[PDB]
Amino acid sequence: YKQCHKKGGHCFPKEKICLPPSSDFGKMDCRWRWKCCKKGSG
Repeated sequence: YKQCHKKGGHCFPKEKICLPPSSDFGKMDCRWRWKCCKKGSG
C-alpha cells in the first residue's frame, strides 16, 4: 500500500507464482516474510 502501490501490487506469501513472471518484489510494505507482486502485461 505505501511503497509497493507506486509500482502497483498486492501482498502475497512467499510461495505462490507472480504471473506474468517479471515484477516480483521482495520485502516492500508487506510483513516480514511476505512479498508484493505486480504483473507485466496480462
